[PDB]
Amino acid sequence: LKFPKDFLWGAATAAYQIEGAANEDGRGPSIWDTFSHTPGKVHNGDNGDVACDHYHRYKEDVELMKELGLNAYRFSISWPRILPEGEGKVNQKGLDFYNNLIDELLENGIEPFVTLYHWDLPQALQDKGGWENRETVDAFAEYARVCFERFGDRVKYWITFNEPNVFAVLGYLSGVHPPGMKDLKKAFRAAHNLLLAHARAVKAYREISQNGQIGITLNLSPVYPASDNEEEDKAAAERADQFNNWFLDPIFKGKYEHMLERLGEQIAANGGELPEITDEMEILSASLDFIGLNYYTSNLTDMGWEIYPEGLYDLLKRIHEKYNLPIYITENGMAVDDEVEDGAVHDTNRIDYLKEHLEAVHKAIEEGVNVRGYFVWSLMDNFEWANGYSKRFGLIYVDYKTQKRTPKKSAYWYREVIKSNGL
Ligand code: HEM
Ligand SMILES: [Mg+2]
Repeated sequence: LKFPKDFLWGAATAAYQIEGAANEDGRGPSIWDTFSHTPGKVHNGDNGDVACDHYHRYKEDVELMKELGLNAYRFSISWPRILPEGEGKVNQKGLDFYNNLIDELLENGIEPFVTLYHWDLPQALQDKGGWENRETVDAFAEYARVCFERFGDRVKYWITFNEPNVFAVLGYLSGVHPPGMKDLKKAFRAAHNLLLAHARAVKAYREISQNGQIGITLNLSPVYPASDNEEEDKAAAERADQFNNWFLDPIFKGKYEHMLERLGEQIAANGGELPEITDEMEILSASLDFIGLNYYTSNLTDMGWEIYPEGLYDLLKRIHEKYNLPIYITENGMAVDDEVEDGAVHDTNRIDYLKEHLEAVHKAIEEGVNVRGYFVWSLMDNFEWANGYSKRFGLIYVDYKTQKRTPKKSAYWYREVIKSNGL
């Protein structure tokens, strides 16, 4: 099973999950700094102040990427590390770090695959409403333009938002993620501003006219756990179904030109309050060079062992057949209760997970689906949001007391997969 000629072999991370240095070098706080320092919001009281200390250890981490032989590396830029208040003064040391990361990746032949927004909205913007406030759209447009001007000369692949469908549900409907709302009308309002923000970032990208591609990331198969009181999960599940069904409308499913109008009219229905739209609709008519898919499991509770690589194949066909755009598997991986035993981590079940999902990807590719890349989640164990560090997704084990990286068995297997360009 060989893969296309210039296929992207990579792994993915996100800024707040690995970087650390949360309160150093001019970085402003994100809502996840606020959230993880509030009692009872994150497992075991974990936070990402230190995380993997990737901010300080990136050269060692890139060296391990080179040992794995990664074509590309997907990461996110920390918005409050570039703009501590989300807008205005640019943090110089924050630019230096990402400029250094990008040069170090290119020096070793790893292509940056850069997410603008991976959920670390600057708290200052959240103080005045976050995505409920149209000014956050203004700030995301400026912040997107800033990364395009400082880094766009070396980054070829950009992602505006990572899973805006998941963030909307978790942060505005079930309230398990910041800003912790359980309100459907607020979620539609935030989704609307998120839509404008994406289009204005896409607009800003084409005005700078760099020869690269910009897209979005979606998790069309989201799975949410069962809390510990069923009444709220019922109310959160019912709010989520109303929100998801709205975006899965049979006649206007992927047509985001009409989605913005219907959304603003639906906002106008219950609340009104809708400001002018410059040209976003004609941007959202064709807003993507590629679509990134984040696949972990399928919706059809689990016992623990069930993997659904057949569902990733099914998703790949139907997305390809309906939207006819290049597809990147921007995230795929499995959490395992990993331990280090005599310098090794035998995560063979993770090897079986990735192996089965890759032959599903190869099946889609053989039937014409234009899959251009694959990224394991994650490159290393990291801060798994509200689960804290209790969930290890990495190809590389991180011992958080010593910050030592130990490549798991899955890392050596993946190196052989990349070297063969297939299975
Ligand atoms: C503000 C940003 C966005 C939000 C909040 C959002 C929201 C959603 C939601 C809730 C779903 C359904 C999730 C599920 O399947 O359970 C969805 C599906 C989808 N979204 Fe969006 N979306 C956004 C941007 C976009 C854009 C800009 C595009 C493409 C130009 C896009 C393409 C799709 C596609 C292809 C699907 C799958 C629809 C299908 O089943 O045919 N999304 N989105
Ligand atoms: Mg073994």
